[PDB]
Amino acid sequence: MESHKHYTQSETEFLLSCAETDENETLDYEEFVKRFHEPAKDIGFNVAVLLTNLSEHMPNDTRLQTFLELAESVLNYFQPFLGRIEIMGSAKRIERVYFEISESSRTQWEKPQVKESKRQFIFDVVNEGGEKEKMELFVNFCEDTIFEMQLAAQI
Amino acid sequence: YQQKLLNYFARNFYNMRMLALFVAFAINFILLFYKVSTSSVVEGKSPHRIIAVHYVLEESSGYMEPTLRILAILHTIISFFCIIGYYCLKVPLVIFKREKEVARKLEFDGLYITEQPSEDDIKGQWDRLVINTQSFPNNYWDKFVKRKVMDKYGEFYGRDRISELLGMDKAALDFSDAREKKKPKKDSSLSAVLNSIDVKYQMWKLGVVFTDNSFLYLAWYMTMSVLGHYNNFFFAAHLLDIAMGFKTLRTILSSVTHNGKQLVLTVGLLAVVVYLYTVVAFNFFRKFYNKSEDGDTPDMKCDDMLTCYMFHMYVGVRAGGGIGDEIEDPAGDEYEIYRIIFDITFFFFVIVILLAIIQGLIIDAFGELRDQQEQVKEDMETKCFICGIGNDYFDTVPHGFETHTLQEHNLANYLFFLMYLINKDETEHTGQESYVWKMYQERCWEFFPAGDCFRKQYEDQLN
Amino acid sequence: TMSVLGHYNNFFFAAHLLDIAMGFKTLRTILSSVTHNGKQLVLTVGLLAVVVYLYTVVAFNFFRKFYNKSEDGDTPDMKCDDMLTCYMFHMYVGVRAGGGIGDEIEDPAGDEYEIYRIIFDITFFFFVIVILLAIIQGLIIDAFG
Amino acid sequence: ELRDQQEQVKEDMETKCFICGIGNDYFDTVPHGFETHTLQEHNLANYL
Ligand SMILES: [Zn+2]
Ligand SMILES: [Zn+2]
Repeated sequence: MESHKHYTQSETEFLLSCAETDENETLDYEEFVKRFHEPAKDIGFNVAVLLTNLSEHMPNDTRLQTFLELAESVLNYFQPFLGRIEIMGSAKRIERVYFEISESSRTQWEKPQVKESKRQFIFDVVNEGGEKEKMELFVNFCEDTIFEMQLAAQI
Repeated sequence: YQQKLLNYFARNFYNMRMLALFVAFAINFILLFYKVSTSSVVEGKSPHRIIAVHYVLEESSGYMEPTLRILAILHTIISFFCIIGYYCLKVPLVIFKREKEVARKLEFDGLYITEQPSEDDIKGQWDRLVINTQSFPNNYWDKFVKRKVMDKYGEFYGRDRISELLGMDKAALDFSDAREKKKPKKDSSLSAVLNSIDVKYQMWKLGVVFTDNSFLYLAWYMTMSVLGHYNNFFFAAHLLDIAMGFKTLRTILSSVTHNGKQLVLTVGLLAVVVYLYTVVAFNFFRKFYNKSEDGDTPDMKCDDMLTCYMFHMYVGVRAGGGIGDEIEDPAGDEYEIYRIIFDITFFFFVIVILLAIIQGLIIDAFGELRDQQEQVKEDMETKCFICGIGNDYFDTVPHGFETHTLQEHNLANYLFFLMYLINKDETEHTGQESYVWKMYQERCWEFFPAGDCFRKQYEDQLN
Repeated sequence: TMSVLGHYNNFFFAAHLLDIAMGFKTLRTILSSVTHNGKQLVLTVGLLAVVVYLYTVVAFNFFRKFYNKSEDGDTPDMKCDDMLTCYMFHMYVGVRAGGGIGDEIEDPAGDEYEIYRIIFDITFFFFVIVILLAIIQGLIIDAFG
Repeated sequence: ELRDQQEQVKEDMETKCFICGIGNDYFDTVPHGFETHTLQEHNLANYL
């Protein structure tokens, strides 16, 4: 442990205190799965989503900036997975939506085969055109691409 | 083991395609060292068949013939692997598209309920065969289409007809006593019985994949590869794969393909014009067409119609100067002036004008493709793809348009939200997720922002 | 290197004439039209080579007897009864003919393969002489534009 | 020139209304505003 965790009892020796799987002076990687594998992501992602939503909807507030600068680390970690879209809400107002993006989904969309299809799809709706079919063509492209990645998961 | 082999063959499809291209090039390079024997072979003497066709006499080597044999066998094997990889990888996308189209046609338009399409749309007619099968939503991952069509069309058209058409004939699916709960499955490893397969769906899928054009091309590749063993010169037909194996080469050939519809019409006009010139020549200038050598020979001439037409189409277009280069000169004849206008008009209309159109269509195709790419680039740089507000409004804040395109409205984010909605159980949908999911089910697309955005509605300072 | 080789042989000073290409802005503008699509010009030449190769394959298999370039018959018959010889024959004479390969072969005067040879010559002329050179001459114009 | 003429007429039709010539920017404030204006309010078939 030399990279990031500093040498204090609250930081470094806390890990050794938690690591008590066996008394044979040995440790296994099963602790990694047992603790902070599922729950780390499961609660930290919701906490980050709450903080991002509050920061976005509460601008020009001094109190929230302290929480932002303290949770900078977890927000930087959760930036790749956190997503933002905008929809027409049920109250006829524009509302933002936050959800979770899996790592395999972000990996497959970066592959050249998928990126080539995106370039060709944009080349078609611009030339052929559309006034109401445009959103229909966009969703049709999305569903066809989603099948490609889910099939690509079966390597 | 079979599943792992199929996955391996599906992963490296383009790799085996390019490797087949390379081995085809190698075989064709080997083919450049052929020869034909001579010296009055055992066949008796102008012999009927003393051909002694071919041999592969090398330049101080003896490795070429076994190399050709093993490369032919290897090419056939690799191409079979290419077919297997295509069926493993790209067929499911086609089947998914077809299933999606027919499912939405049934659920929204009633193609086989209230429409009954006519003799046209043969693909749509063939799509009627998959309606009554058991495993209809095999790839569309929407298994509720058969149940949900009843709530829309059952009352107005009768339960019995739709139930018979779709194929789940049962009164109320109500079990009586344990409904044959569970037992050991007859199917197992080492091919125990393996009979739970829908022959109807398999035949429909086979028809779709046997009508697919890329699969047709791969089947032709198969036929040429296996014919290459019957005659090794048939391996030359595999050189055409470079046209569809390279993006730059596809770009080059798209210039011809763009106006190939009009090139053939131009050639037809050339044929018609040459025919009219042959009519005039046959009627009037028949005596000039004496191609016999030095006069005192049996006079071969085009004193016919088909002969004269083939003469004009063969020599007269390929002359660079028209037909006047290949006819006797009009040295002091009563038709000298008329023949002069004949030759000059033929040259100026066939050689100069029509070939100019043929060579100008390609240039216009190049220009049109370049302009199309410029237009799509300018559209992407000018307006947002989702709301189409325009960069002028967003650029008030520094990098406003880039922020809007990257964070607020993003194609990747809108694509990932669909996967998130699909792979989540309806019990765990929040209010917004359910509101979007319902409108996705009913295909409204009104939740996509249009003419509005978060900044447009709520300014950063509340307005 | 060329300047010092010019003392060994004074004809090597001719290689220094190419400096005009990079010494003049207008001349650079002229040559940039070719340079813009030089990546695709070589691919077009490669397509020409492949098409000529296919035509040589067909000619070697079927129309071998027509390729007798020997003079006035009663001479030692020089002909392209090979593969590399026929391919070099087609690439040398047949592209530089203005009318395809039919200008340099014996005419099909009353033969069973007359129609097939006619389609052979016409297709060769219409695909090699007319279409490919049109692409070569259109790439430059597109570069200018 | 013929291709450019066809492109110009297509762009003019896609940009401005044939009757009033207001422009799609004003109408597109409401969703599908220009399409509504071209189909319902100002229509060549209706005026014929
Ligand atoms: Zn936008
Ligand atoms: Zn109007």
